Amino acid sequence: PVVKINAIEVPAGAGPELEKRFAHRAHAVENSPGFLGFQLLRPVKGEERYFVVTHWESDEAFQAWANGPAIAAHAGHRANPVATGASLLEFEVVLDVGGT
Amino acid sequence: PVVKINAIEVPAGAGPELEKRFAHRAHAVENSPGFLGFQLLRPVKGEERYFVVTHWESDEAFQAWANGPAIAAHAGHRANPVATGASLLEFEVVLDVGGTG
Ligand code: HEM
Ligand code: HEM
Ligand SMILES: [C-]#N
Ligand SMILES: [C-]#N
Repeated sequence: PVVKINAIEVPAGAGPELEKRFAHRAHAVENSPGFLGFQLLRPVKGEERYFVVTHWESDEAFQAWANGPAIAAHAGHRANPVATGASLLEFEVVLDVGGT
Repeated sequence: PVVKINAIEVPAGAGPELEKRFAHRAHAVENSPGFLGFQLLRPVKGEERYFVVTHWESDEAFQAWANGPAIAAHAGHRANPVATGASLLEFEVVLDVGGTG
């Protein structure tokens, strides 16, 4: 599996609004082939960006989503997005261990 | 829940050895109170650091682990650690949503 993190930059104090929008649009990625889920992570220390941690069965499944479905998923709402920037951080899962 | 990511810097070519050592000690933190699990993430694009993504029921549970058990968990092995640096990135989980798979 792979992990693709969108690290989002938002103005100071814009956090609550960003979170609000994600919550409202939490289910935009439903039904996507190869999608394993995502977390929205609020920064507390060591980072100032929100991490949108998305999980996929393969890089192929992610690239398929990015090439259309993601664009549709981000369309159709309130103008003026909150983010001032974003960086895509891409990983392969080496280990995945549960807490026993 | 909270997420604590240890972002590890390793020399070129040091990847496999780091991964090896994590695999060997993967189950040292397994029964820690409040520990929900972890992933070791190998960078492919946009980052050069390994991300060690650890999940905890609370900041309190993580802090208890760090103040002793974590030190114990990292002790007693190869006299030459691989990493050249590390930064702890700390988050609160706002949303956690499942998928198709
Ligand atoms: C994993 C790869 C992803 C990429 C590369 C990506 C891309 C982006 C980018 C560039 C932005 C800033 C510009 C904009 O707001 O349109 C953004 C914001 C946003 N994205 Fe994503 N996204 C990803 C995942 C997700 C997922 C999984 C969701 C929701 C389930 C999501 C929902 C949102 C929302 C709600 C915003 C803020 C929109 C606003 O401020 O009005 N994104 N995304
Ligand atoms: C937020 C959680 C964690 C923090 C702050 C942390 C701290 C550190 C630091 C500072 C290093 C670099 C110095 C060293 O090699 O000892 C390191 C490396 C390492 N950590 Fe962690 N750690 C965390 C989670 C974990 C977990 C969950 C595991 C295993 C299940 C783990 C296993 C290892 C291993 C195998 C190394 C490399 C040791 C070597 O190269 O010889 N760490 N950790
Ligand atoms: C979505 N970021
Ligand atoms: C462990 N980092």
